[PDB]
Order: sequence, then structure tokens, then C-alpha cells
Amino acid sequence: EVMLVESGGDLVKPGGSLKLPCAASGFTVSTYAMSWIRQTPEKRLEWVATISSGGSYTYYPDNVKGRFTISRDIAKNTLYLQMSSLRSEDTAMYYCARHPPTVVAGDAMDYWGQGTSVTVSSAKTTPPSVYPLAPGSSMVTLGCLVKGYFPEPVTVTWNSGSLSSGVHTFPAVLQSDLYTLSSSVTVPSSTWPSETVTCNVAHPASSTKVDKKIVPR
Amino acid sequence: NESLNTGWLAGLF
Amino acid sequence: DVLMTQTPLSLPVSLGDQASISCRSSQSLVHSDGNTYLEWYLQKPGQSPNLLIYKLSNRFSGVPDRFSGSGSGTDFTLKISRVEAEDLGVYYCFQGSHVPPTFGGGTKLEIKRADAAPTVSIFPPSSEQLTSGGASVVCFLNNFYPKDINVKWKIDGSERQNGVLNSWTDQDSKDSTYSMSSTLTLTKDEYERHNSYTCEATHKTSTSPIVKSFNRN
Repeated sequence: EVMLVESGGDLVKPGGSLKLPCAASGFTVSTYAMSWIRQTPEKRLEWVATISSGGSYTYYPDNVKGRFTISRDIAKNTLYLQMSSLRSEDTAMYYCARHPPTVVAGDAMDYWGQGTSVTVSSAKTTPPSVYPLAPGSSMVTLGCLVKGYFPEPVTVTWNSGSLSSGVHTFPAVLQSDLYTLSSSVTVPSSTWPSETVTCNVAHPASSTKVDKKIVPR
Repeated sequence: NESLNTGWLAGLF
Repeated sequence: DVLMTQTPLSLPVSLGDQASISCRSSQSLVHSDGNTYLEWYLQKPGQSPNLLIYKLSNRFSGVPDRFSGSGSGTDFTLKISRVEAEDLGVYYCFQGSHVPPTFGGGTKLEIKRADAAPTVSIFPPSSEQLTSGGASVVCFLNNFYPKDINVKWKIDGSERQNGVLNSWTDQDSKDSTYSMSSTLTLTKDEYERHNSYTCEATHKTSTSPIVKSFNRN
């Protein structure tokens, strides 16, 4: 089916630069109007840019105008977003979207890509510290504290993935430009410590991988 | 081929 | 920029019921060509938004049945009869009439389900963390419904707010319960001043709070 795959997201310093591509499969780019739309960490969706179905026109709301450029390459069947002179307010998820003919969906957007994530910040990239959470005293609950990494994202698994029922992983919280999260896991108490539970944490950005056996204090 | 978006999008240009 | 004001950001609704998300615009969204370029989108958890309605009262291809766009001028109503598990997510209204195109802040569609008391787990700091010089006290409050919950920390019988971090999950898409982590973060020294640490939850499932604690020894 129709598929749009954004890529290029990254962490960059304020006043920096970078280019997102968005690759279309399932339809030709050269025959559709296409926009970039962004969603801020706080879930607010705002307009970024648009290119005309015939490719001769472009729009940018005033806050990105003059700093951003939407281009299309009909041969590559790919949409671009050149972003220069970046501001921390630009930190958001960048979705790539198409508009079908007005006869099909009143100029609305029928398909949206999956997003790439951009972070405008000067904060330095930092691997996480990983700590077990075992109880000190029927259904035993455990966890991983993943403290002081940046930038997002971080991936947390249990026994290399074999353990998924009874897992919650809480959104990261940002204090002092470093993130912290925790994951919980539940398991019958009988399987403890018969089965050594390990949380596995990866922080791609810093080439960090840490497995961490939870043992009982 | 610049004729598929009559309606609100046209407004953006 | 036309303000798109939407957001009761919840309505609580049991499966198979009526649901009415409203959206109010800054001014009339009636286009100079006597159209209404008002659109409705649903963002399911971990996804891009999906088009539901375009042009005020027009259901998009494949978009069910029970979805219906009503309204005019400044006030709009998306109206879901029935309400299935699949309808969970955040609904946005959207305006195309006025030249910086704008979104609403979204209404989350909360699914009603039987009340569940939270499962509270409290965890002293890891010894590894203590060696590094910090000490994080973590409290998990898991699989409860409704969303409304009070967490409260107590150190040696004494309430404390400063230095508490909270994280909430979105409604779980499988069992529609909520969960939450709460962290008190302290320096080793700071932590070791006090003996007993408490984490107490107040949820509508109980008239008296749920209490979990421990001592350093």
C-alpha cells in the first residue's frame, strides 16, 4: 500500500542545520501535493511546509519561513525538508504527509509517515546509568531505573525480549537536560529467583547496551 | 497537474 | 492564527456508547467559496494521525460508519456512535480556511472499564547508585482505573514534594488501565539522613490510602 518513510532526524545544536528525506512507496510523489507537519513533545501539531501537486509552489507559515525549504525529487520519488538556523522551539517529531485531489478528500491529508525525531539542543550526548530495582522485604514486581542519558530514545527489554506480559515502561522525564525512565516487570514470585530476570537497555546514540540482572539485595 | 487541488490548499499559494 | 479550541481532552465513555467531541474555532471557518474546510483526525497510540472527516461533513474512504461530522460556522462536533476498542486515541479538529492552518490540542477518547485499585511497589535505591553518590527512591503504582490518583511521599512521617518526579502511561491499549511511576531523588548523604520512606496512594477504589514503605538497615 501507500507508504511514506521519513528519515534524517537527529540531535542538533541551536542555530544548526539538517535535512530530512521522506521516501514514498505505493504512489508517485510527482502527482500529489505534499506537506511536512510536526508534533511537539507535548503533542501539539503545527504546520511546517507544503509543495503543490505540480511542484511549482511552496508555503511556510511565518515561524519557519525563510529558514526551511521543502523540495521534491520526482526521479527519487522522495520529499525533502532542508532545515537551517534551527531553534529549540523546532524540537518535535516531523511527519511527512500527502494530500489527494480535492475531489477525493477535500484537500485533507490521507496518508502520514511514521515521523523522524528532531531535537534542537546544545546539551551533550550522554550514556545512561542503569540500576536494578529489587524489593527490600504472590506476584513479585521489579524494575530498571535508566538515569541520566541524552538524547532520546532509549529501548528497554526483559530477558532479551522473552518477557513482555506485565511490563510498563514510563515516559522519560527531563531534568537538567538529562532524561530518566524506569520500567516495571511482574512475574509470579515462585519464578524468583529461580529465573534470573534481566532488563536490557540500549541507547543507540551513545552506542550503549547494558544488560542488568535483578538480584534480591 | 496544478489543477488537482482547487479548494483550501490552493489558498496556500 | 485561527485558534482551534477543542479540548475537553477527555470524555469517559463505556464500549458501545455515544461519544461527542466538540471543537470551537477562533472565527467562522466558512471559506470564501462557501465550503467549510474543517477536518477530523484520529491519532491511535504510537501512530500518525488518520483522516476521519474532511470538509466538515465528509467521511473518508474506509472510515467506518459511526463516525460523523456535524456542525457549522464556529462550532463543530465529531460524533461516534457505538465506540469500539479500535477508536482509542486522540482526536484533532483542523482548520484549512484561515491562512495559518491550525489544529486543536486534541481530545483523548478515554475508554471506560471496571474500576481497578492500583498495585503499589516501593523500591529503595540500588547499592550501585549509592556508590555513585545518588539515591533514587522509586514508587510504581500500576494498573488502576480511573485515571484520577493522588501520590504522596513521606519521610519519617513527614510529607515532601520537592524533588519528586512523576511519569504516567497513556491508557493501556489492551486492558485500558493506567499506571504511574514516582521518584524521589536524593544525594546519598541526603537520603541517609532519614530512616523510613513511604509512598501512599489515594484512589477512588479505597476510602483510606494504600501505603508502602521501608527502613534503612
